[PDB]
Amino acid sequence: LSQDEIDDLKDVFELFDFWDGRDGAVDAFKLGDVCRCLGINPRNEDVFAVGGTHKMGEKSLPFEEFLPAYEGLMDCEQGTFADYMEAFKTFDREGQGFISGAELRHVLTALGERLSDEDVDEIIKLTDLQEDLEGNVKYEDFVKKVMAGPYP
Amino acid sequence: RDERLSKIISMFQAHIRGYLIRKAYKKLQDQRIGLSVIQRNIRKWLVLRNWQWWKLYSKVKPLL
Amino acid sequence: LPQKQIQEMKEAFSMIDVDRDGFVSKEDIKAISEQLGRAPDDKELTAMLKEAPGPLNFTMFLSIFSDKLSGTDSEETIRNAFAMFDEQETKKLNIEYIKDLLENMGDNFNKDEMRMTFKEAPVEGGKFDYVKFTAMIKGSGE
Ligand SMILES: [Ca+2]
Ligand SMILES: [Mg+2]
Repeated sequence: LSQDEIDDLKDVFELFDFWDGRDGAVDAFKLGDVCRCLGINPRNEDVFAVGGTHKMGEKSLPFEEFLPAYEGLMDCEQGTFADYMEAFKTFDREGQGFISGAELRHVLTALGERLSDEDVDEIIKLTDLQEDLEGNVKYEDFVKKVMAGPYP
Repeated sequence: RDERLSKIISMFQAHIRGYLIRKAYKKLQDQRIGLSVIQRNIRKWLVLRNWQWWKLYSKVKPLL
Repeated sequence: LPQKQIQEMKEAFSMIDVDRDGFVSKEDIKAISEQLGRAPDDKELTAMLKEAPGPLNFTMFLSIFSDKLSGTDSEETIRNAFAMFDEQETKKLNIEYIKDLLENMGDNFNKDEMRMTFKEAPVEGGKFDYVKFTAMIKGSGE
């Protein structure tokens, strides 16, 4: 795991511990969130598998219990550009690299581990995804911006 | 080719939850500083408010 | 302490110094206290005098206040900390939001620190005035 990466989880654990009241335990419902701050992108399915809960209040974890959890999430399977384009290829009806704003927002909020409409509203804002006069977006740009993350 | 399309969408959705948390990170950190400043300084005030010297100075503050 | 402040304590000091001899005794504090309202009990008078290492002239007076009154953030620092939670720069926070921040998060306030903070707080129409509260908490108001 590297000492440095253990220090790095130390600094995130501490940050989250303060925000649910500083007592050396972070809520097991923020388990996935601490791991994403560390640069990994597991599925909710992955973090439930290492003990993550479905609700605040349910269970709380001290540092040395976050440690093996983060250790096992780090080998969760992450999607590639290649896969992303192929998936979004399946919604492209005209073959020119577009997908309408509504079909995008529909695939994200409806399929897989559906995001909330609020989650979709936000990501669209941050990536600055704009529709053209016909209401389409280039999904290859969106895909590149999401993967590049907020700082960039 | 569905289960796979669905697994691939979930991993893209996973990228997105990542982006959103890591975006949110820097604001949590800044705000931790803010809430600490507020919490520790209100408490200095509470301590000062029950210090007898303060209590005394505070009643002679008007008469001056 | 600032000059205007250092100058304010001089005047406070020469009213507390009831017998004008230039030191403050247990007797002076009692005479001036009983004059302002219910005096503190003599166990308490004893003890606030035990706070001065030697004789209680102005120099030692100034100094016990300066020690107490330091190690706290400027008004600008405190106002900006609150403002992190006020993104529209409305210069208020909803009353329910600031209680929730203080009580439930960070180094949580207990019911009595909560009781005491908001006993004093400028709240109107469901809005806590943090600009005024900061002045109150730093004395540029109260
Ligand atoms: Ca905690
Ligand atoms: Mg005297």
